[PDB]
Amino acid sequence: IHQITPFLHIPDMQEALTLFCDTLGFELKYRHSNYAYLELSGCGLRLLEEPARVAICIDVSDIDSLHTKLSPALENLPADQVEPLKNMPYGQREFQVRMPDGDWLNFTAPLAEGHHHHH
Amino acid sequence: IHQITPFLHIPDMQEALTLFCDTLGFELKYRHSNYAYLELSGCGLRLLEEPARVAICIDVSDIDSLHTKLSPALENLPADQVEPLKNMPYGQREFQVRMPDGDWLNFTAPLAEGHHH
Repeated sequence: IHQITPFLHIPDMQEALTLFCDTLGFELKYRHSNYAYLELSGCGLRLLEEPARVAICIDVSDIDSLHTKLSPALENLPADQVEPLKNMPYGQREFQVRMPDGDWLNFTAPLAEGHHHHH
Repeated sequence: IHQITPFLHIPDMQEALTLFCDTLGFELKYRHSNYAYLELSGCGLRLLEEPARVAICIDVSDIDSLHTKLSPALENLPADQVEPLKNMPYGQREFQVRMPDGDWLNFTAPLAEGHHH
């Protein structure tokens, strides 16, 4: 378990970057399409431009061992409040759980051997 | 800058603790009234029961030096989108900034020297 990042959904990426980067000092680390990943002294923050959604993303190593550890408990959640492990197009393996406020939580790890790794 | 914690506002504390602690593995570290602070492998997550607000809390040390460094840029933000440094009755010194999604962000730190911790 590396870090817990809020995943914000904002209307204008440039305005968001103006606040978080230029005003608050966040460093823009990675960007693809309408997605952005920032860090303030190492702590991550995810942004998605949007002119239920994922509000939290938990970065981890070996998401399979974590998923197995949590499996028995995840089996007790309403079927529509949990998603199975899935290799995503953007280079991350992840699974989802719905939170009490209605938004979703993501567990995510970069793909290991045998896959294209995005920088 | 120690961590960036999401600050969730949930319908029922017990139901939320069951999910995060019992199902996902988080540890409850402090609770008071409708507020709770948990950690997963040392990573923070804050909760508030509510049967626009702060959705992000950034835990820091020496928040006074940080405020000074951000001050010039904070001065260019709409007046109603920024709050000055202020000591809170709940043991933290914080300042706030409104985010592009309408919710707020907190920079917070426990009172330094001279205070009961």
